[PDB]
Amino acid sequence: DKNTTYRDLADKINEASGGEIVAKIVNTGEKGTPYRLTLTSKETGEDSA
Amino acid sequence: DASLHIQTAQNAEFTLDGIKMFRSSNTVTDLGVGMTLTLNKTGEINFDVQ
Repeated sequence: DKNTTYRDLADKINEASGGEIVAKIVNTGEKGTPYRLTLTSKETGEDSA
Repeated sequence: DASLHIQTAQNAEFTLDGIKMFRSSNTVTDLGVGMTLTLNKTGEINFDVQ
């Protein structure tokens, strides 16, 4: 929805991913836009995808 | 004369597991959760919790 905050959506997507895909918020030391999104998956190479 | 400047001060810099972060020194605790860390050289490394 257009009025919702990241905070609320963060809980929602954990359900949407089922926790099978792991995501968290990380910074670049970047003032003004300190949020960056990381998405992670596992296998012996890029094929984690 | 800048030659008198034997050495200049600069930071240590690191990633938060992928995304980079520059700080004055080789010690970090901004992770929260209860986690503490110290740096000893410029490299890549993996650590584990049990």
